[PDB]
Amino acid sequence: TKKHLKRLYAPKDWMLSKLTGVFAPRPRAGPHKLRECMTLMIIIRNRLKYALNAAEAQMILRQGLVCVDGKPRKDTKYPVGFMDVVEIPRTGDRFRILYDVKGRFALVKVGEAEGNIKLLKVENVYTSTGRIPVAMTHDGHRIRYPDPRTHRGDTLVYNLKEKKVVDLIKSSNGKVVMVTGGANRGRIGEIMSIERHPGAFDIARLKDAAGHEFATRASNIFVIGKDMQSVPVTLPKQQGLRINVIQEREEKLIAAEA
Amino acid sequence: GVVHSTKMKRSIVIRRDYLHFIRKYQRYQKRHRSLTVHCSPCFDPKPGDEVIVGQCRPLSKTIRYNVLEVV
Amino acid sequence: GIVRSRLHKRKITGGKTKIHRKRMKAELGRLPAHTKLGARRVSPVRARGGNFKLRGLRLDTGNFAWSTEAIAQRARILDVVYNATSNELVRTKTLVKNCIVVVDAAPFKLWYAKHDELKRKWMLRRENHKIEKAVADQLKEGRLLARITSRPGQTARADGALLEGAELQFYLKKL
RNA sequence: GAUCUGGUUGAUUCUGCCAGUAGUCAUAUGCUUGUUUCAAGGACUUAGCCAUGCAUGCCUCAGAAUCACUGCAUUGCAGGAAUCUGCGCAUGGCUCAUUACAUCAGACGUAAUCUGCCGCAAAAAUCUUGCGGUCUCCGCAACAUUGGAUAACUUGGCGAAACGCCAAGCUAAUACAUGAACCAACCGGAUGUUCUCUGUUCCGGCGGCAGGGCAACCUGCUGCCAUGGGACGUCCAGCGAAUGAAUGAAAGUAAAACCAAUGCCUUCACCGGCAGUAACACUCAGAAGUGUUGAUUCAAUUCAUUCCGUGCGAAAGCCGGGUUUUUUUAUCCGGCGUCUUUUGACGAACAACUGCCCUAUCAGCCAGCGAUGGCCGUGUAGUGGACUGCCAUGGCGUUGACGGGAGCGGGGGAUUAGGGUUCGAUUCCGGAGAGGGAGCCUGAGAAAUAGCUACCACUUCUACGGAGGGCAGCAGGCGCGCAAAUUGCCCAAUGU
RNA sequence: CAUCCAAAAUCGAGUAACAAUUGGAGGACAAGUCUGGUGCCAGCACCCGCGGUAAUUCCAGCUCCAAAAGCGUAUAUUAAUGC
RNA sequence: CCAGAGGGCGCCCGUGAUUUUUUACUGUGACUAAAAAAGUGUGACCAAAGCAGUCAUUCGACUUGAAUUAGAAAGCAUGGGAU
Repeated sequence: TKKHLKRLYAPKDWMLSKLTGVFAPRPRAGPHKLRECMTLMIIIRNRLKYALNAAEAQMILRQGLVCVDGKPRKDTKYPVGFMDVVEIPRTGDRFRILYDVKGRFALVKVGEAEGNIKLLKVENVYTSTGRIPVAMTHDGHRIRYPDPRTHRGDTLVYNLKEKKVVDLIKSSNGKVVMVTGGANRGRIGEIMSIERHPGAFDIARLKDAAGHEFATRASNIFVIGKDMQSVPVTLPKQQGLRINVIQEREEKLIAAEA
Repeated sequence: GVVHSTKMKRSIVIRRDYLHFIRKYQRYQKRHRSLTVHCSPCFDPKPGDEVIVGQCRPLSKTIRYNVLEVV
Repeated sequence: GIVRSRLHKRKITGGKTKIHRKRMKAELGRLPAHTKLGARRVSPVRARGGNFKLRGLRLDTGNFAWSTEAIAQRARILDVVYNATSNELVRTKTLVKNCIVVVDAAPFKLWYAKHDELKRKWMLRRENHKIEKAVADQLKEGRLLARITSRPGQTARADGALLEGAELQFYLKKL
């Protein structure tokens, strides 16, 4: 049992300093893990800057003014992972968090339609009392599951005010993917060949726009859509392309003139 | 690994051999380990035969593997 | 302080290990339950999940099952006869899993009657069936040899099965 | 910045040590000092001994208010102490004494397991209450007017002291103990000497009677059944748990006749042939013929037996808001809270593929008292010589066992052309410990010491009858040593 | 710490007494063939060595050299070490 | 809703080697917390540091920035065919 987290045992992706206290908030058990997530008070304070310090944060949160997934959240700390939607009425802002190139969390801004749309992977599929089929994901169960039954590793489309499930998408060649984990995340690609190694980690081989193809595992893959015109959701300014270190550097120089 | 001794009842004894590297000298060195594994009465492999085995939950004090396949 | 570890034991090399630690509640034995014949007594304890278990003491009553007829019905354990762990356990009339004991027989005898409109069923069921001669002699006489297949120190009940040809001859020849 | 110099002779060329020289968050010790930024600091010897003070508590619109308590109002409203209740104190801090298939790091596993708070998702069991009569048991209704206790407080007190204690009298609940019909479904079992479609149906069976009846059987008489389905009645059925059966797809030849059925054509026909053809006795003409994994004695399903406190309430709960017109509705709407089941991640426990100082003036080490393995058990959350009984004779080692010495492990630091040598008590990560040993309670989690019990060592108060203590938490002492700070200020920041 | 000594309106260096030290000067190793005192004594010296009346080394003056708000001394360890 | 007939591909299973073959090595990828180290950018008045911050005469714009690498042995995938 551990109730304390510290600044040097916390991820780099939150971008907290070495200095300025020796403690960081430990998010609770929730829809997502401790080693990837962004906790509430970290978002509000250190990003959107509607809080300057700890007291400020809870003086927002505890009044029910912040809502991930349509449910108001009183708690100071509570994790928010990949592919969630944060809606704070008072401003008129809406976020859909995501990863972006350089492996680091990013924030999109979305309108009406996509403030009710989400996506969910499938981790496992199992059977419960009365022969009722069940799925399990990151965030939550939810029950049965047609849209038409099928299989693990596939990706659904979930609506949050009520279920209207548009279809789903599967893991098959020529489709499109965004990545998590593995120091390869914040990219986007196609799906070429998937190697299967029994009893052992399963290795995928991918591609992306204008070549520079690559590879990862298969539990770091999260499907997005059939094609890159077929996407249900919006994406950052970068389209999941890494470009070379030298290219980047050079460009930053040339444009700095102002 | 290979086989070293057929003794006991259903419990055979494996030897392994493999190398090691010391960075300073830049030369290699030989070492062995040994393991005490389970052998089904289905097989009856002889000393010096190769074998392939598998991981398992503890079946005895030392014994943590069980034979799959003989060569 | 009863412990379950390899710490107090020797190495494979005949050496002896040195500790640097006390002992935990993670490792934990508790003293054996010895479950005899007599009126039901129970001695509930608590485990490491907050889940009780029921240490049984003295069980005279049972539940026993045919294979092949796919039923189970009650009965009363009468005497203990054979145990293969020790002859100690026999003489004390204690009960452990895979112990061989004796039962009332009555509910089985009863039920096998039934193996109006009913009058047709008693033909159809009795067709395509025989009962062992091994089993027969016993069942008639009013006592049977049965085997408890439950662990009756950690559930506080005895349940069992019943012995047909193969198993049965292996036991009888001991006696 | 891949470098050198002085000293053996009367003088010379070598070999080889001694001495010089530069760093070191690497410590001490003298001399010396004007500004400013930054920062380690009783670890080395003693994990030795400690005076005093502080170091963990928590209330909102939302669990219990008759302070003999306060304000305002004059029979109400708002504050409301310390008490019951719920949650937490197993985290954080501090210290390296023990400790080499030990710990630990990299990479893996749990299909061998437990898991409070948190996320998401479920839930169709139960003869209860009021009225009237009474025969114990009924008739008549329907939104459950449940039950018994205990603190604070008062009354007597006891004691030298004590985070010591007693008798009596009062009253609460989201404490504790009970208990909910119809409303309210789908699906399956076992059955009646129930009656009615019926046997179209005999050869056998079940019998039912008399004569001989020893009820062996022979004879005569007689009823029903020998493919079936419709209605009516009775007992059982939920979640979770135990035991025994069954299910948990298949994937290696090709055309006719035989009888038992039985379907469809077809005919006046229950006449004699195969064109059509998911399944199947109506009501439901598709209301699962199809779980995941590399792998399952797993998930889940069906049937038979069972469950007794050691499991299962709609808290018999709380608060708002709109209404309504009487403030004051079974009027609607919302926010909280909790029992049970299921599985994620916050964790815990267990297992080991590879690797690491010195020593042979340590060469044999392991079974009476488990050493290696086997079989049935026992125990535990679970796997296992973890342990009992019984049976075998194995296991390890000169590619350094066993024993001893030094030592908490790692990320890393110093020095450096390169190869290396050396250090790591100490900010982060893992482990262990709280004077020395052991044992235990509570709890989801502890062998917890600002928890308990006992002994040993040390020690305090006493009216001698007894009652206590544990700084390797922060300050501050004492002792020790070559050597290390204030008996400050504050929750503003960073967290719990 | 930073800013300022009036925006109408607010101080102050001359021996700049508001005054740097700690180890050295035969060799190794940058720097005195200077002047007194001592006379194998007292002491210095990591090493080689100096001192017996002209002591380049001791004890002190004066001058000079190295580093500088720092500079010596011991102990341990690394480099120097292809010891 | 162009039929019959062999072809060809993608999943799944079963049967077949006279003995099927493998590692060290090396190329390219998988996997792997910070602090520290290496390194890109930036006039904290330089600096040791730190991840900041710079413009705009306006109720904000940079769709701000916080790159990138290293990490013995062992483990994992896929190429090479010399020793």
